[PDB]
Amino acid sequence: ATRLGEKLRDLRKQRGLTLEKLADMAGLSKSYLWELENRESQRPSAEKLTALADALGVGTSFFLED
Repeated sequence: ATRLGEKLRDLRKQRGLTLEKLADMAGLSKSYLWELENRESQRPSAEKLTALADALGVGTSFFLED
């Protein structure tokens, strides 16, 4: 797995959101969000990082720091 993906999946599951729901919320495909959770990936774009962080109640810095 990966650090950004660990963080993203952990917070999503703690917020009670399915993969499909969080992807829909952030305007992402389900496969793209799965890739962020489970594969080495380019950092999400600033708008998508903002959407993901806001959906999960954390700062974008959560994903940008180690």
